[PDB]
Amino acid sequence: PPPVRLFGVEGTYATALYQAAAKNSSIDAAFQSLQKVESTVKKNPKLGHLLLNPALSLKDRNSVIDAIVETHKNLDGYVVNLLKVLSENNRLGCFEKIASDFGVLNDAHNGLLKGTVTSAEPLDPKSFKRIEKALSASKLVGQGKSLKLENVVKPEIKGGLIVELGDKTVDLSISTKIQKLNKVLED
Amino acid sequence: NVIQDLYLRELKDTKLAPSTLQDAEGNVKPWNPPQKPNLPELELQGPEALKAYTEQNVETAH
Repeated sequence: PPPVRLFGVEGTYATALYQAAAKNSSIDAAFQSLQKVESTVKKNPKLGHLLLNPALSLKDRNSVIDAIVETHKNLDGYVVNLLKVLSENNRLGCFEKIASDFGVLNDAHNGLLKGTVTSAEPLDPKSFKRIEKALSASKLVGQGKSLKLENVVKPEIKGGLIVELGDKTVDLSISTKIQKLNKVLED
Repeated sequence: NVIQDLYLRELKDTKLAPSTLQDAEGNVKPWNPPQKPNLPELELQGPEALKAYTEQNVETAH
């Protein structure tokens, strides 16, 4: 079965969509349409995102689907079969969730990886580049896979860095070292 | 790094916290000496007792 299996419902949907469109080898098309519909949900911010709430019927839901393919009939069609399915299963609150999840699967198929450099403050671009280079250089990025290394600001972590990718982290941060230090002086 | 910073800061800026031997004395039991060497009293000193005893118990052994 296609690489990367995202456990959990709604990602059971994503997995299905992913695997189905991988076997139809039209993942770029799917992804593109998913971005577009995700965008048109976001760009229908009231009265089409604020009515993803359940309350509507099956029959009222069907007319929501019709409105969705009315906004742009540039949809892939496998994702239109998915839209019907989501209507029938009467969930669409986790629609963009499924889209995001498909995105993870898709960009895994592309090979793209995401990382993180949580810090208390946004670091040098030099630091960003050096780490991206380093990670690509290191076996940590296997290559044939890319790194969107994202520094995030988490003031809660005081100074430091934590490099993250592939569920493998190196955490050289001041807070954590301080924790161990405080503890060693409680002895 | 941070280890060095802490090590330096900690050691340098106060090594020991204040302490006073005099204050300690109040909180501990002080040595105090035993009272009296004592001498045992002369038990049944002299024949005052004996003369008394011979008379007192002239009791025979049957």
